[PDB]
Amino acid sequence: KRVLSGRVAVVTGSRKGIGLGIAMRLAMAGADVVLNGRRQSPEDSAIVEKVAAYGTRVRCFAANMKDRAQVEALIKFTEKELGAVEILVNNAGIQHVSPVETFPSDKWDEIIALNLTSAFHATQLCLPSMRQRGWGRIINIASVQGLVGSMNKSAYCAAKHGLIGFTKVVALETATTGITCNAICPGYVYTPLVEEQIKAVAEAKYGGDMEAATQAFLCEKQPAKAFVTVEQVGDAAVFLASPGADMIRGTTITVDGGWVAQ
Amino acid sequence: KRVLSGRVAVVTGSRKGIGLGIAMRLAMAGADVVLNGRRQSPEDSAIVEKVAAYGTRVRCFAANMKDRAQVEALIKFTEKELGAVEILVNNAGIQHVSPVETFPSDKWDEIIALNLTSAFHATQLCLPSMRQRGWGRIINIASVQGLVGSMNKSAYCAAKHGLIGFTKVVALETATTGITCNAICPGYVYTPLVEEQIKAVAEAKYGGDMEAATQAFLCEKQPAKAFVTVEQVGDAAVFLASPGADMIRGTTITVDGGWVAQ
Amino acid sequence: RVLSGRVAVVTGSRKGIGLGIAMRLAMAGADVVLNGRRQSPEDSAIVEKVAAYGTRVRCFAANMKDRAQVEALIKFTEKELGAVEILVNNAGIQHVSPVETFPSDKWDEIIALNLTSAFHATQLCLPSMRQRGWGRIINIASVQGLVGSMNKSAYCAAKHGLIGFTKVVALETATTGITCNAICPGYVYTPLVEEQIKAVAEAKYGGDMEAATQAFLCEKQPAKAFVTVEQVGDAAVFLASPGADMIRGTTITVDGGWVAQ
Amino acid sequence: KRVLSGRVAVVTGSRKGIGLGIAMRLAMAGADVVLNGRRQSPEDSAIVEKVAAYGTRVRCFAANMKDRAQVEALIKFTEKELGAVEILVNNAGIQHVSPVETFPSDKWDEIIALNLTSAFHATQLCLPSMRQRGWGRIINIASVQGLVGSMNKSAYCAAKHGLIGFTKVVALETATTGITCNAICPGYVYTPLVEEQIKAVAEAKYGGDMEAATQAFLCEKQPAKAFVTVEQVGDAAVFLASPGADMIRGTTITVDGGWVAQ
Ligand SMILES: NC(=O)C1=CN([C@@H]2O[C@H](COP(=O)(O)OP(=O)(O)OC[C@H]3O[C@@H](n4cnc5c(N)ncnc54)[C@H](OP(=O)(O)O)[C@@H]3O)[C@@H](O)[C@H]2O)C=CC1
Ligand SMILES: NC(=O)C1=CN([C@@H]2O[C@H](COP(=O)(O)OP(=O)(O)OC[C@H]3O[C@@H](n4cnc5c(N)ncnc54)[C@H](OP(=O)(O)O)[C@@H]3O)[C@@H](O)[C@H]2O)C=CC1
Ligand SMILES: NC(=O)C1=CN([C@@H]2O[C@H](COP(=O)(O)OP(=O)(O)OC[C@H]3O[C@@H](n4cnc5c(N)ncnc54)[C@H](OP(=O)(O)O)[C@@H]3O)[C@@H](O)[C@H]2O)C=CC1
Ligand SMILES: NC(=O)C1=CN([C@@H]2O[C@H](COP(=O)(O)OP(=O)(O)OC[C@H]3O[C@@H](n4cnc5c(N)ncnc54)[C@H](OP(=O)(O)O)[C@@H]3O)[C@@H](O)[C@H]2O)C=CC1
Repeated sequence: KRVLSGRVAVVTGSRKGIGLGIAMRLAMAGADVVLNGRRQSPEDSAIVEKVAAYGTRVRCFAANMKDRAQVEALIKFTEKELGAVEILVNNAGIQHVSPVETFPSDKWDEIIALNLTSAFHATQLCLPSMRQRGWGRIINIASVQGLVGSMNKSAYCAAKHGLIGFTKVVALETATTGITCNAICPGYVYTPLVEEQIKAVAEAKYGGDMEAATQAFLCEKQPAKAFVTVEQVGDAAVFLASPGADMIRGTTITVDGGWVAQ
Repeated sequence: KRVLSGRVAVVTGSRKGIGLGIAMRLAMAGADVVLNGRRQSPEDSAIVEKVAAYGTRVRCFAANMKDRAQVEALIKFTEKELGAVEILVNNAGIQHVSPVETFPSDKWDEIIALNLTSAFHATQLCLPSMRQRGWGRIINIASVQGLVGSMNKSAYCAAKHGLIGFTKVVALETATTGITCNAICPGYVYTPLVEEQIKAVAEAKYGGDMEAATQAFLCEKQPAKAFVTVEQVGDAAVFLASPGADMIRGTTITVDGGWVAQ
Repeated sequence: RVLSGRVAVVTGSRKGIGLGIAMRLAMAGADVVLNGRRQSPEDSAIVEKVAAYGTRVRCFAANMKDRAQVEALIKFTEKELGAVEILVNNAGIQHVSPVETFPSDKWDEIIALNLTSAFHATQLCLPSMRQRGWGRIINIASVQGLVGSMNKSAYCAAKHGLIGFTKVVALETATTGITCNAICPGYVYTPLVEEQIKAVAEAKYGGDMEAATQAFLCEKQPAKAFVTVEQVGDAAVFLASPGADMIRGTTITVDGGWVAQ
Repeated sequence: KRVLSGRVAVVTGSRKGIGLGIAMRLAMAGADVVLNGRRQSPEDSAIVEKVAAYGTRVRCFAANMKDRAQVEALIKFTEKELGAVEILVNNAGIQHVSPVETFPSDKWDEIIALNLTSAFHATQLCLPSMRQRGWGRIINIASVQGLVGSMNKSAYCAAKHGLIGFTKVVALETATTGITCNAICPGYVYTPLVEEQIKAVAEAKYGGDMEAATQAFLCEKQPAKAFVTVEQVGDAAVFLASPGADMIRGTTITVDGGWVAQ
């Protein structure tokens, strides 16, 4: 047996990036895991089998988290295939870089919908079963951008700040139960979400030099002058899901190479 | 004669409650002021005359801040009547008290729309002029609930946390200019928004005794065991609009009787 | 003039931020006692400059690291002007060093002045404020009390501690007419900062103070401009005013955006 | 075999309370551990046996952490007996409850000396070896009282806030190395430090009723209405010491039953 053996986890947006790192670490720690993205992909079999390599039950369910009916379908699918959702990781999220004056109205709305409101919908749908069973984990993937601001990220900083506020309330409403709710706040992790920003910097300011752009990007914000890894974010999710975190409630686990310390 | 003399200010949701207090204190400090609520009222002329007793130019314009077109209409009306909007106070806000599990989906969306997204829309519309003119104040009325959580207020805490995150980004994007953006975080103020909550507490737990319910309501959260006043919130807005706050950027002015200190 | 008649003491206030605060308090109508370690031939001129605003101004020499001298400053104020109603704990020092080589004596001195002396002064002033039903304790912290910076371990510790102390004092007085709050400035161009820029200029920029000043400022302060002593003074006046009767245990951060990012 | 196998840890003030829970959890995770208190005790051998139950090397060294020369002796003793100090846990701490007006000067000084300055001394003495070896963990046991204030605990809140500020600086000065520095912020844990406080309020206010005193003590501050355990604080220290925390730098891990979330 392992520390999360028998626990059923759902990780939204988890076929790539940080979500896949979290799903891998939870499965390595013994949890059954449901993967998720917007639409079925040819890679689903290979990604399921990668996560299943550690001897737990793994599934994959395509669902757009901005649609509350599809969030519900994801949860019901998990209940049918594996059992009650015990660990919910709200991870799916998007970014759009723009000054406030020209920030597209629909991009603002989309970031709020996915990065904040979808976590509320999923949490609302999962809490009754967790309360009935006397146990739960809700793990929200926020950001350093939920604790401080950065230029040209108004919608994202707003949504991530909001997600941290939501985390606090859910934790307080469950504080006398076996359900906890907490947020992980990563600094920069080298995923496509960050790669696309570095590419824009490279083209705009460094003649296409990705190495120069990466160092500048990273060093503007992250004192460690290194990226956080998806595995490290997964390790924080395992820690929050473990029994040693039974009394960690409504807080942020910041994994950011020193960004918020300065 | 007075520190804000000749400044043109728009205060959203300002015919009653905190917004009216803010409009009054800004006018007292010399600002011309545009009042605002969702729909025209028979009291509009009386409320305008009350604010106009401070000897500045006062107007009133009905505009539902959840409708971006009406936000634009409010700004355009102010520009036509008084001149460019120099001080923008994003104050209009709503509350709904409910546990997360039963929180109505459309009330969540409404709180996010007004308490967060409306402030983004108004700020977006006002910033280009402020940059051209070399001066501006964006003052966001957040809450202690933007810095900590409280039970049964998930949507509101999320929106107010988000508003504070938005404040930081706007301030950073304008940091080298004469435009500042900051948030005021009141604790409990005795307005209808709070009176309705106390009424519910009185009915549920105190047999209708509003005095007992008020003391319990206050002393749960607010160490001063007294309410903040609308005038005190207005005085914080006057401070933020004044030359002494030229280098106050991206921060919170918390007026809460000690709530966040503990 | 919103502070008419109030007696204020500003520690370390013959230059820098403290002088800016004393000036603004006097402009707002307060009587003011200036302070520094040792008597200065410039004392008379500095008092006259603050007295230009028509209030009662005194100067008393007292090393704030010596509790007995802190007491002498409070007693002097009580006999000369009356009860201390506004206490501004401003005197402070800096020492820049990596942790490994931080001198033990400098660590102790920074804690003693930047944190413990504020406790001593507050303890001595609170009984009178409680008796009279009114008081303002204003602690000059820093952005370094909310975030860390390299080579400033003792100072960040002391300033963090001063903010913690502020919260407790405010909570213990929350149902009274006494408030306690902290002001957190970012960089202000005083000798405390100029000495650091000089060291940077010599180390990295061949002595060029204009280049060094920009590099120093822009490392931390998004406004790319200094906060001014007048602005810090304006924050003190705001906290001392009736609009701030319910501002308790908080930080007023005047920092050009430093803590926002 | 285990995650901290081969690492040499020193935990100050570790023969009872949270320090012992941390020492136990570090040894369970494979670390060799040096225990410490002010003076030799007849109980020392039994405490060593408790920690040595997990099959690692254990030592005990009496040293008053307020005396820099004894701090140095503890480090040199560890270097002689087990090897280079790789994990430093600054845990020893004291409390004194008093209003500010009557807070004894000597007590204030003692709390600052132990709860803040001792950690600086120990960190200063351990950092050179850690830098030479390219690895280290400095784990500072702060408190919720380092993030918010509580009545009658002025010295302690000041020292704990200061410890968190110190943590940030050390982390920033080491951010590009394999050395991290972080703080753990427990809420209430039922150690002798808290039990003595509850006994005192029980006699002074609750007629000797320890159940009533405990209910009031906890429920004033801690939404979970339950104590954090020494084992949970130990688990957080193990997490910070593990490779998954290589990029956790200058932050707080708050284990508090929701105290700071509200
Ligand atoms: N990378 C970083 O530096 C940091 C990232 N974060 C946060 O971590 C989380 C993951 O980010 P990262 O892995 O970097 O981003 P990626 O863009 O690399 O991966 C995004 C993931 O979200 C999924 N997704 C996007 N939209 C939806 C949707 N509407 N419904 C369901 N799934 C969706 C994608 O699935 P598919 O494309 O298959 O539909 C994909 O799995 C985000 O919340 C981000 O804010 C936080 C801090 C730093
Ligand atoms: N009261 C408190 O204790 C605290 C309040 N706050 C904040 O202060 C702000 C004001 O709160 P308070 O005065 O207490 O609330 P009130 O309910 O007392 O007044 C609400 C105001 O908002 C206006 N309003 C509501 N919806 C809209 C809309 N869609 N478009 C335009 N105006 C609108 C109302 O105008 P009309 O009805 O005329 O259309 C009214 O003027 C809010 O942002 C709230 O979150 C923050 C902290 C504490
Ligand atoms: N400058 C900045 O960028 C910032 C400064 N601060 C804080 O503002 C406060 C003032 O700093 P600043 O004005 O910049 O520093 P300065 O060095 O310019 O002035 C320091 C003042 O403290 C007085 N002083 C020093 N030691 C003692 C003592 N032992 N007893 C009494 N008075 C003493 C000096 O008086 P004399 O020499 O006449 O005895 C002098 O008036 C400090 O607490 C500092 O930490 C906070 C944030 C930013
Ligand atoms: N209990 C709680 O609720 C919380 C505690 N904390 C912190 O956790 C840490 C431990 O607290 P707790 O375990 O509760 O306190 P305890 O009083 O139960 O244990 C205190 C420990 O510190 C040691 N100690 C005291 N003074 C010295 C000294 N001068 N030199 C060396 N060792 C010393 C004692 O050793 P001996 O007596 O054997 O010399 C004892 O082992 C402290 O830093 C405290 O602030 C933080 C948050 C909450």
